[PDB]
Amino acid sequence: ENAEWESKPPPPGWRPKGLLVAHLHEHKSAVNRIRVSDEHSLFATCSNDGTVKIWNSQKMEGKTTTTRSILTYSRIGGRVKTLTFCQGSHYLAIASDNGAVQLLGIEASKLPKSPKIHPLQSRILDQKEDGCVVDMHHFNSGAQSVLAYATVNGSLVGWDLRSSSNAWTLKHDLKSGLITSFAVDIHQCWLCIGTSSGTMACWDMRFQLPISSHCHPSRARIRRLSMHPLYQSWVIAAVQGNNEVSMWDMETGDRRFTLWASSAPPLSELQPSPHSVHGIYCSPADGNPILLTAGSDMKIRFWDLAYPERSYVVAGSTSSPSVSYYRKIIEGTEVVQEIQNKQKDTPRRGPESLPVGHHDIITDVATFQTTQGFIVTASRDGIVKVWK
Amino acid sequence: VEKNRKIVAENLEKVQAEAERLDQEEAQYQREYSEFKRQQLELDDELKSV
Amino acid sequence: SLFGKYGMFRQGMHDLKVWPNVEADGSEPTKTPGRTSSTLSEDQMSRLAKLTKAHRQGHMVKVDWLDRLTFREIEMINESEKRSSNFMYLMVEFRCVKCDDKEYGIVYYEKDGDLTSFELVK
Amino acid sequence: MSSMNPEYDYLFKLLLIGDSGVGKSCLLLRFADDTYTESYISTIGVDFKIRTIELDGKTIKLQIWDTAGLERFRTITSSYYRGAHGIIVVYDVTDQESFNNVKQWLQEIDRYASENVNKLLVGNKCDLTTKKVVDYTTAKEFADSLGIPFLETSAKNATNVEQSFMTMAAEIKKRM
Amino acid sequence: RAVKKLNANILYLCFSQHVNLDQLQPLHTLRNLMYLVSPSSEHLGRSGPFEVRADLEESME
Amino acid sequence: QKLYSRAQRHQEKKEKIQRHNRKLGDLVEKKTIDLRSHYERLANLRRSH
Ligand SMILES: Nc1nc2c(ncn2[C@@H]2O[C@H](COP(=O)(O)OP(=O)(O)OP(=O)(O)O)[C@@H](O)[C@H]2O)c(=O)[nH]1
Repeated sequence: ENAEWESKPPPPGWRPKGLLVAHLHEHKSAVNRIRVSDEHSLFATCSNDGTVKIWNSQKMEGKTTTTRSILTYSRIGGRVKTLTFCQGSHYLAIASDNGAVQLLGIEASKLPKSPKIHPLQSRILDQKEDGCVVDMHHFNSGAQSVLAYATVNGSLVGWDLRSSSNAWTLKHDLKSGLITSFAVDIHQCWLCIGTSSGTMACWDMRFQLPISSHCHPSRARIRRLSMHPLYQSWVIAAVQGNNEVSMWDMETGDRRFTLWASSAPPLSELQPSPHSVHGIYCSPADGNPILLTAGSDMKIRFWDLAYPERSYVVAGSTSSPSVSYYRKIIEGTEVVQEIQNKQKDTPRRGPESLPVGHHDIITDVATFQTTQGFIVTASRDGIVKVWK
Repeated sequence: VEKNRKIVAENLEKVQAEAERLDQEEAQYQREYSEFKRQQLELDDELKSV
Repeated sequence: SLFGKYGMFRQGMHDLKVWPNVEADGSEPTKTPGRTSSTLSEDQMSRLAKLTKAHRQGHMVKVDWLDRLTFREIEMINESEKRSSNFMYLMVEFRCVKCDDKEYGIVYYEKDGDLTSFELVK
Repeated sequence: MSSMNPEYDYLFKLLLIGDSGVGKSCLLLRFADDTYTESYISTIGVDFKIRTIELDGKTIKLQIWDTAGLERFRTITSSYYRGAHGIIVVYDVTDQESFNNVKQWLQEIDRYASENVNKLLVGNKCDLTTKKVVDYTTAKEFADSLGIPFLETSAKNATNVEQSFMTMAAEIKKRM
Repeated sequence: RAVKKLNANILYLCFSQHVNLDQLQPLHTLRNLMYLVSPSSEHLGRSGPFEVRADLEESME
Repeated sequence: QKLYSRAQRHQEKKEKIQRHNRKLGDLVEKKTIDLRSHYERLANLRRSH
């Protein structure tokens, strides 16, 4: 009855203008994930450089002269691929490419002392038996605060951080592909695992059994999975190529809504476009779910599933020609296609305005809200930019 | 009849033992492939970045 | 066992695994246990059977779309297990006690259940 | 005034219950999917087929839940009856035990179901005339003693089955 | 505000070019620029990650 | 017989997948070296400007 998808929904009519607020280039390698704290006071980013950095979201509002990572954890070793905040902002989970998963506590020490991060619990996965963590999410069943993470050997294990025991254990069929991402239902009844072979496998968490396995017609890799904010049985999976973000109803397996932002013919299974969606954010808004997607095309696109005609590019290359979005039904899937409108001196104060967009693949997308709603995006070149 | 049944059962058991061994090897291949597949996905993202 | 792990007398319908070709054993611990505790190998059938019952009583969240698929999956598991594990299950039901429409649980308690240093007494 | 949908003017939750091996699954398959098989998979938990019908020009979406007939999937409480609009009690005309237990199911319905629930005794396996052991009058005295609708049906020799679901819908509509 | 912004911009540039933090003064506008555009700045022109020193961040506050 | 044919295809797939990773690793290293040169060129051109 109290279904909350987000602790802080975006302000009504929130349309990100793409104005760069803070340019953070502290990471030495590709940023793998972005997460926001439950209180929205902090957000964290992990990178291949082996460091996890926690940032004060309130400080990115421009009120502070210099915004740098509030805390730097580097004791995990290897390449830190993903991180997630745990309910109440008191715990931070991290994973490394060595197979080590450690939960570090971010102590909100009173000013002026800087918060200290210390490893509270540690788990070392056997590189031969479990492998490294591919994706990780945390959900609290009230009695047990369980961090669910997926390994290379197909083991999805939920470690209950309260009792240190495994709350539940699922074994994915590796024939369905390598686990690439997963989503857990807001109602905590079920979870869906996406794979590298394009298989979307549905798992019922109440019974802890795999119920159905479906494969994308193109077999393209699933990049990010999210539960649909409105449809209780729909999962939004961004697939490799054509910047396609498709929403599938797992009960029937039919693709209900699909975004086709590629130069290939819509729904084309042949020679896909090398742009792909990397980050997916779904907010119910207030009945018209909005999805912000950013990927290898270096563009952050806001697709409005209710009024596709109003979708627009938040941030991208300054010279990007104007694009229009049209709604069309193709092969039974409602597909909104991005059509590049063929663009057919003004005095410039100073040099040509520098491009504010990212210069490399945007690897992940997340949002945080302080006085205003902000979108934080990180790129594979190691630059994290916070946009309003 | 018993001798023939025993012979057929022995052949079925031998063929089944090979099937279980192949199934375990196939599972191991999927594990190793998963490690190579993670690397392939990592390299494709790395290559595009470079 | 007539008393549960928490001393509460068993209630409702309970399906007890019948060990073939052996008389019921009363020694403690029983050699022919009917309720395989969670400490031994978790029989996927036994765990799912407990879950199906927990669902029937309304102790599990009902998700209509998930139920049709999940229960269909349970049906496949139970059908597959019935073909390989030919074990029989005997159902026994214990009576329930009600007063003023409220159900009461019988808990094992002894009738008599309700100075280390002396100054003078050595 | 209230929000309503054109896909169904009314939605009736039906519910099939009855001992194991009576025919609860085959009734559902024969009504919803015009399907039959001799291959028996013992229903566990719940199943939820759909058929949409028009009756008296009003549109009724039937939602026709199966239920477990094995005891080992059954419990003293049962939440499945909750919110049910109709209940269908089934017995196998070749299985006297499955017939006798009909009173036990009516004990279940009266304890848990909606207070006005339309019952309907359906004598499945009515194709088994070679083995019928509960006969029309034998059931009709009982059914008429409760005033529950009654029919005899076969999902094998389908035709009786159709009238069983039509009857349930009719008796529901009379309440709705 | 304009001078503060300019000083912030100079400091930000100094950080981006890995200028020797011991030579940078948060209030010295042209002095920081002179070290930045100094021919002796070994890191001027690098393309890579950079960190903003907490002491320099705190000194601006 | 079907399992053997699958096993043969898997052996081919393992060597094939190993080669694809090796090619990408060398190509990435090479593009990293060219990138290092590009950064040096940019640095020198910037320093001149
Ligand atoms: N001859 C005949 N056999 C039937 C008929 N209906 C069902 N059966 C047989 O009985 C079997 C079980 O039907 P079900 O609907 O599953 O009976 P049930 O009460 O649901 O059994 P459970 O699902 O285990 O509860 C079918 O597979 C058929 O073998 C019928 O109308 N005529």
